[PDB]
Amino acid sequence: GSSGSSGPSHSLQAPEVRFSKEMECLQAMGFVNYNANLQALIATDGDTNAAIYKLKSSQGFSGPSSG
Repeated sequence: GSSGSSGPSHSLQAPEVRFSKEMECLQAMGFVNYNANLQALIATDGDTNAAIYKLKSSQGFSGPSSG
């Protein structure tokens, strides 16, 4: 809808909004799974590393990449 633009957080704000900067970083990596990342984030209270560690762990159609 509106690219960027976001004021301060008064109280009780969206999750993805809070961990947005992350959701974006995740995507870059390839973690498009939003509904997942989002939850994962909330599960890590805003933590990419963990978020990743968790996501990665999860083995249910995401993106098989090894080497």
